[PDB]
Amino acid sequence: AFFLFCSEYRPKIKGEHPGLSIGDVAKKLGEMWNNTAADDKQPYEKKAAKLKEKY
DNA sequence: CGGGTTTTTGTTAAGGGCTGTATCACTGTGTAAGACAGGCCAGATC
Repeated sequence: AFFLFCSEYRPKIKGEHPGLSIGDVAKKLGEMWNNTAADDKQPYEKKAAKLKEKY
């Protein structure tokens, strides 16, 4: 569920910060998705499951 | 025959670095195509 949350927060991260490296940005997004509650990634996980079922 | 427990792969998030082909202006160069100068007539004329 954290993968779709990271994918959805990547544009927010690029808007809040200019971005220096994709690796550090991805690490920070993963750390944030792990520190936040699991309910925050529920619609993201639902959209990921929908995209997996459609493809 | 069938779940439990355990042992291995995929997934997309991304701007990068790295490596493998595909292409692009360049000409040159081999090749059938189809035209053309004769060759060989059979018919018209004095």
